[PDB]
Amino acid sequence: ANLRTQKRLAASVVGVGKRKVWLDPNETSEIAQANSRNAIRKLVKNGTIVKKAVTVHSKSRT
Amino acid sequence: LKDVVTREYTINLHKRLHGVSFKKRAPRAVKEIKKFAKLHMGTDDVRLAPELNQAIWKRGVKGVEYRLRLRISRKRNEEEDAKNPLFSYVEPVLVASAKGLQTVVVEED
Amino acid sequence: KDKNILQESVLNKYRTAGQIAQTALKYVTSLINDSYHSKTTQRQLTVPELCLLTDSFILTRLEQYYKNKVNERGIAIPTTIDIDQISGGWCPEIDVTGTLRPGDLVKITLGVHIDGYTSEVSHTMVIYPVDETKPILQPTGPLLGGKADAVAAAHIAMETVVALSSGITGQLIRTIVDTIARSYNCGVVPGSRVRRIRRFLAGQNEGIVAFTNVSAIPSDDFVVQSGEVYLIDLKMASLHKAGELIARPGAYVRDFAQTHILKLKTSRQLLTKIDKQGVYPFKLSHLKSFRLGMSEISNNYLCVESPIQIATSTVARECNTIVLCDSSVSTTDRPELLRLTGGSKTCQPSWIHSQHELNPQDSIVQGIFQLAT
Amino acid sequence: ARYGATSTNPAKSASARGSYLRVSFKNTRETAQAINGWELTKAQKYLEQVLDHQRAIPFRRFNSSIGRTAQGKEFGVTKARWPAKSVKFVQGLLQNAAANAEAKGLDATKLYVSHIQVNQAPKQRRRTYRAHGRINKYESSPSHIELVVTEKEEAVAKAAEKKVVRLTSRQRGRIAAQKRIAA
RNA sequence: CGUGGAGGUCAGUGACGAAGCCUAGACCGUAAGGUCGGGUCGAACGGCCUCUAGUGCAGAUCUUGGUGGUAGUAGCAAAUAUUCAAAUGAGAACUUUGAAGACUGAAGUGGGGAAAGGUUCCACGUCAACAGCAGUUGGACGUGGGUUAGUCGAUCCUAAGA
Repeated sequence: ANLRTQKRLAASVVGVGKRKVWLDPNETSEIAQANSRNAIRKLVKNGTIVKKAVTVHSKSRT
Repeated sequence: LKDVVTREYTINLHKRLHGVSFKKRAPRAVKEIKKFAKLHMGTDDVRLAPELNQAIWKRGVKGVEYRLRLRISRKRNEEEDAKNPLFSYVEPVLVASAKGLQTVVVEED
Repeated sequence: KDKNILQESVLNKYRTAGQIAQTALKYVTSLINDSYHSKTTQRQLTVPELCLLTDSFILTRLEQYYKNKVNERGIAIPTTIDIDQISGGWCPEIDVTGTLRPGDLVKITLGVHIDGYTSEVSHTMVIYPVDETKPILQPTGPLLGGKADAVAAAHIAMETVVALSSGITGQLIRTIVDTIARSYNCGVVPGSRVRRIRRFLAGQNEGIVAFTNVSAIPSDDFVVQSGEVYLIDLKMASLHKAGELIARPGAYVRDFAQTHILKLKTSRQLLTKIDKQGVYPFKLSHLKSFRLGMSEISNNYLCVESPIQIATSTVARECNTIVLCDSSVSTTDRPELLRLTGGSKTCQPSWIHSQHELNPQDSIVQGIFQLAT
Repeated sequence: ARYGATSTNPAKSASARGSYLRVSFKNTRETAQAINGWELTKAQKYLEQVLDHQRAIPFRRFNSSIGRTAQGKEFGVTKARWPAKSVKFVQGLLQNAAANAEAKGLDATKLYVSHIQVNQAPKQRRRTYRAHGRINKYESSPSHIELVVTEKEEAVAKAAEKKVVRLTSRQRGRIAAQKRIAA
């Protein structure tokens, strides 16, 4: 069930890295069947792949 | 019988440190949580939770502030098991400090 | 399970589908004529034109019934025209055609479905020249020889099967067919299967087999019960070991059971399109992109092919759909079968002349004559 | 093929191998020498005891740089170990063997294992990679473990012989002179 | 005296089992040895009288190949850290997915070229050897596909040089 390809393939879409994406262990019968970029960009507007909270750097102290 | 009784035991995962590296505290916890469950409930094969692991790894390896409040819920196990069906399930909750608390019997209400 | 296991409405749906199947098949038979004859009319008949016509006809008629009804109707099996040797499933793509030639033996097989209920029919006949040039030359003359022998044998088989209903075993049908076929000296094509139709399901595991010792063991004996539907198929050969010489499939069905994630976009799109279809069996003729898409799907087994098989010099077929049920009259309940196919299936017995006939006199044959009569 | 020394009737015996697996051959030898005396079911319940590490077979042969154990006052030698991974291979030889005697018409309740054989599995093209000149072979040795069950004691019958002894003429007259006094 | 080999002879022996190996089986001889039996094995064998000399064997740091004691041994310490859950499986501390806790802090294990290499990249499938523990993943193995150019290069020209 190696899905390192699908994650790396997401970096060749726009510019999203391989640690900002968010999948789901629930729908494991959908990701395994769709082992390509054919059903990735459509799994965003429906509510499947997000980013949410990300640790960043502020300059408010500056 | 299966009993199935939800209880809240007193156990802190921050002070129990003696001659153990601070990067290998987790293997000690394996022989601690399963031991704490065997001492009270009485089981070996204990399945935890994704949110359960976050309770230990709060803000660092020793992110545990003071005295926490864990809630072990003994349930039944099927799906053709090999060990005891009466496993343990710790339910982490929000708690600042445990003062004057020893145990809480949680029913169905 | 299925509540409302049987419904009056269900019966109606089959009957209506059957009526259309019957009409369409009659229409095609009328159309079938020699190429030269068709030329006089300023028309052309080939394996493709009839197929196209018949499929269109089924769509149109279905459209009339339950049209726009919260469901689906249409073509259960695409129209297929075999020829003398060719056993079945010949529905050519536009890209080799087959021109009808006087004296050819033709088998037309088609199916219609209303809301998933399927009515399938088949028929065999010989081709004759235009009436106008020939005036009742063909009616005066009968068909004789092997053609007559096979056709009669197939028909009789069909008649035997109709008789042979709840409380009977599939095996009895198989045995009878062998006896009847042998009477001419014909043989039923090995390992063919009849199905026990359900809604949205042409295939049915329960089946009656035409079978070598080998398939006898894998075949499953079964007893027919009330409220069961069958599509009895009878294929007979003057020669009965069919083979896939080399012909392009053309007929395919989607297999619900298997699922695969197909790599190509074209294939994915094809898969989606096919799912939309309504009947399991569609023809490719429904062109370009399809060829590519079919390849991947078939490989995966998403689609199941209906191959065309052949017997050179030497096949006749009759297929009808029957509904079996329990009727109660005179305080007695007995199974009775109703034949949906109708006129389409029928053939004129007078046309065929055969040297041989079933002969009840010998110990082997006796009883068949009575069964037929 | 054949087998080892036929101490009992081969017609009423079952066996099984376990080669090309993993665990070596002398490692399962020590537990094969201590099993010579058990009664079938004494080894089946022993399998679970190993995973929990409760009983260790006295590794009496292998002593050099072999650490002791607390489990030593069971038999004698305090140098013993636990055949952990061997358990999954021991059961391979067993269980199936009980089914082999089932077709023959026997029962696996009296046929205890006493004659167990173990050899040395073959080698392949294996070469080491050390300090150039210190390269000979990487080849080792898996296993060829096979155990043969044996029925219990059934009608021993020592059958004392007549014991022929060269008697003399002055001996037959001596014994006859004693039976006329005491007897 | 024994072994290998050639010629001649007892017009020998030979699936009623040759020759070779083992034999806590026996007889004869001071020493070199041979014959018989059993087991294994199933194809051409042995003695005497001659000839031929690359025939016999504890060591030349002898040559090549294979196998022990040591030994179920030493070693398995450059580089902060593992643990929990889910899917698959007979089998998981380590591959995949998600979350938490961290290392390296564009002078890094980044992202683009030349040289070497020419199917080690991508997809699918598999776990008998190798991959010095494990490892369903992989740079192991088998079955396929991709190679598209008026323009960034090269080819053309020149110094050194041949």
